Amino acid sequence: VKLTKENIVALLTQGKDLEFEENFKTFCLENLDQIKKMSIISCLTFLKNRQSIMKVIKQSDFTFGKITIKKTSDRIGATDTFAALDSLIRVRLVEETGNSENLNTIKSKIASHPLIQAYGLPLDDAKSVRLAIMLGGSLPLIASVDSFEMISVVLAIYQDAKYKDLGIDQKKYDTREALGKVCTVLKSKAFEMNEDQVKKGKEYAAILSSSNPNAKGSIAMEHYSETLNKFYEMFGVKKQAKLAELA
Amino acid sequence: KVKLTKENIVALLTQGDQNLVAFNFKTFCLENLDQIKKMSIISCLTFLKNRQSIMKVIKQSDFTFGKITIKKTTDMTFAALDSLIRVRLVEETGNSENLNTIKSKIASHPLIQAYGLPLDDAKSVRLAIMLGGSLPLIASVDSFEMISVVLAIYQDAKYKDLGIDQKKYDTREALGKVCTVLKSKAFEMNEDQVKKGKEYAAILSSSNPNAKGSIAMEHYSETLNKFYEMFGVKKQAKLAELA
Amino acid sequence: VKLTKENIVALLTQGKDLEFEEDQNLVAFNFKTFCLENLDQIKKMSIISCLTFLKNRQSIMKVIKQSDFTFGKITIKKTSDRIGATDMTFAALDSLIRVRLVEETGNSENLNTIKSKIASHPLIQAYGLPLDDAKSVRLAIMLGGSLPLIASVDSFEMISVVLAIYQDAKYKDLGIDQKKYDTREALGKVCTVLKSKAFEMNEDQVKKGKEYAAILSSSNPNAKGSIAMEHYSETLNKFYEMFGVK
Repeated sequence: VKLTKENIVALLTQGKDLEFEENFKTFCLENLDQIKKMSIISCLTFLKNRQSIMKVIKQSDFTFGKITIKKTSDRIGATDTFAALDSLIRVRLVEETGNSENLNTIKSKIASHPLIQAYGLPLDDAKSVRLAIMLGGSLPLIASVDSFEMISVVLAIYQDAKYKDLGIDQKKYDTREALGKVCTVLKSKAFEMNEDQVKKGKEYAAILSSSNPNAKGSIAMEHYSETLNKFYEMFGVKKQAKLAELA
Repeated sequence: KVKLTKENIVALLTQGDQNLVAFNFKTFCLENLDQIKKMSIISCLTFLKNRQSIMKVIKQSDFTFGKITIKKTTDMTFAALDSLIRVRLVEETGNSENLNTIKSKIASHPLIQAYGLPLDDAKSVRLAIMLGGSLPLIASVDSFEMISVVLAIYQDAKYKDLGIDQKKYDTREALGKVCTVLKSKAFEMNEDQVKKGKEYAAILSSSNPNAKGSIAMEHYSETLNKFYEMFGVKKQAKLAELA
Repeated sequence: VKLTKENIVALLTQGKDLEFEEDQNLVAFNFKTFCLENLDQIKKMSIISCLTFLKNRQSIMKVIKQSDFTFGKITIKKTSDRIGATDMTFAALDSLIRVRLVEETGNSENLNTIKSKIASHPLIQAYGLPLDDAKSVRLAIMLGGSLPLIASVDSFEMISVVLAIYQDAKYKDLGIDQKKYDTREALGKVCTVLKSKAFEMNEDQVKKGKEYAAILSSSNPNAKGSIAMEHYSETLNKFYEMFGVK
């Protein structure tokens, strides 16, 4: 039986039994080469200013070239998100890291990026710069492009594992949900994490562990520290005295 | 509504029902129970299975079937119809062949799979009928107080294992409503009622809820755990002292 | 190169290197600025409007899913009908309201009009807050507000951080759920906003803070409600035990 307006009336007023009836890799391979017309510095300008660029794009229907992104973020399809354009640039920026001249340009320009400093990410090798490009991106979209699986999950795991030091508001961004949506993507394209795939992942994870996040909250608390406890004391909570070095 | 007469209301010093709905859902039942006892068991299950798809079809047009007419686009009429369909279905779990066909049909339902609810005896199939239901309205019906409050507690306990998003469904708010409804009836949680709920609660604990999200978060378990180790996330802790 | 909209066509199209300028990092947030631009626009409507706005803020949080909502000039877009740009969804407007309400407590006409009306707020009763002086009434306006946003505004630093310390110290006696409001996170946020403006807690600012803190310790938080939950609470928790809670 078809799910129709005048069939719901039948289901509720009769005695007879009724039942009823029930991308990015494709978007990449087709728009991947329009992004290549941009400059590599222009790309990092986009990443650096993604928030303030998304500001002016989502006020009218924005057409650049022949490619159009509507005034709304209407239900995402196969010719329209704003985030699909962001993940495209990151993909193209990751490709340019095997280009030794451009790897030097990204490694130099992205050190002044905000997330790269906030994460305290050490930019040295080619793999660390890719991580810089991946920061603040839509990990489920990026993970659906080939070889972009391991970098997206290791970053998802890391974002979840140190989200307090990274200023990640779990109401604005559920990290475990994001990690979950990436594992669905990896399993959706039938991706096996063999030893060769796990080794590359361990490389990406070695760089993120060696990071020294500079954030942010628990550090600013300490500054104001010796007088915050003057108010904790007033409220019946005795904060521990913080230890001396050893030494 | 309207949007512009809510600023009138706040410019007016005025603010924007729970104790009544038990009494007003009892009215709804009395007038419409006959019409719902007239549809088939298979139809009643198809409503439950398809509830939201059914909801979006009606929603933007006025919809009349027999006596009831559900207005357009909070209206708690579709919730009352949904609840009374559930209440009829639960009452049919006394007839052993009705229970059979319900058990064999509701096992194909998503939420039953999602909750991982094991379905065997009649008490378990009733809770299968309850899943996803507007718990306050059903609590107002006699003999349903224990089953609605205990499920509301299970939905608050394992709220993440059941994929419940608190932005959409506040679990403790729901349980507070269910308790307010029960108190409105002066219902007593005597020891007999507590045990009736205990058998219910025992069945709910044997459930194996996967999140129909990505079980794949465990399909990649061993390796996902590998990376968690490196960042400082792992196994359990102490106490050594107590042995 | 300056951020227009066509310079973003030019950024996405023409292959020359481009970088942006005005607001040298194309500014992000600053509720302190948003405050300073909309204060007089909010002052041009009644105190009773803003107070009732605050009392019904839970009801209005449900409204912004039905439709948009405009207060003075300030429209909050519907939840997923449009995007999360500088909206900000409620938290900016809500906190802006309280700034205005605190901003009108210097004069005694409106000071005691607030006390008369905010004394009925269930949150003020939930905390068990006295209302004997003007600073207490200021704490009343702040209860349940976005403290990090309000702290950026000049001289709300002490009342924001003291209240944030209070909420974390006695979060169980306020019935605060850490799973939906990380009390320690919010305190860390307020200190973050405070340090970014290099604000100093001198002996004058700390003496102000202990006055607010004096008002707060002599409060009697009743973290219950209603009878229904409390009445069945004894039997209820024995079910919670079966699922393994606590």
